[PDB]
Amino acid sequence: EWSLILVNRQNPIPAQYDVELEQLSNGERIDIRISPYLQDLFDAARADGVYPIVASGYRTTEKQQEIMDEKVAEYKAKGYTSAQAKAAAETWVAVPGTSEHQLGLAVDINADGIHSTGNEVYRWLDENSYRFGFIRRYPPDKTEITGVSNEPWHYRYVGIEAATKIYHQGLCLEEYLNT
Ligand SMILES: [Zn+2]
Repeated sequence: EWSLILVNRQNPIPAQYDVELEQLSNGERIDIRISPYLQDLFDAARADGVYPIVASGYRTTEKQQEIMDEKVAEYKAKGYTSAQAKAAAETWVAVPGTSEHQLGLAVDINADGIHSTGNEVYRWLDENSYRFGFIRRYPPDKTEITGVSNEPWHYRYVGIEAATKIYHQGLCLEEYLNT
């Protein structure tokens, strides 16, 4: 049940949540408990000609604050007021303390580019990640529940058992944890 912890705008991360982190090959940090499942996920893809990379894993509070601030600045640079920019940014970037990147269980996956395209890696993960305990966290048809826009790059570890049941039923994490 530890891998089924929900962190949303409706469910802030507890400040008691300390994560045992290990450093990936690219310097990014993840929870040590998802490490072999993540390694298996990438070995699987590379066997099918898909070459994925971890663009973002664990993030400190200030790190999320930096990402939010730059996103806000983008909207302000395009005629949005402070309030409008922040409101528009919160739909893409999570408020510092509501991001599951602070859990260390979430990874932003991109293509390496030189072997696979962005489309190829995202579609392979869409139909294979569940077998290794990872789910496409923010579906385009579940944006009203997750409160987050379409992010085909964001994947969250929930465990093989949960991910399989989530994928087969076509639900998101919020719906799955709903009785
Ligand atoms: Zn993400």
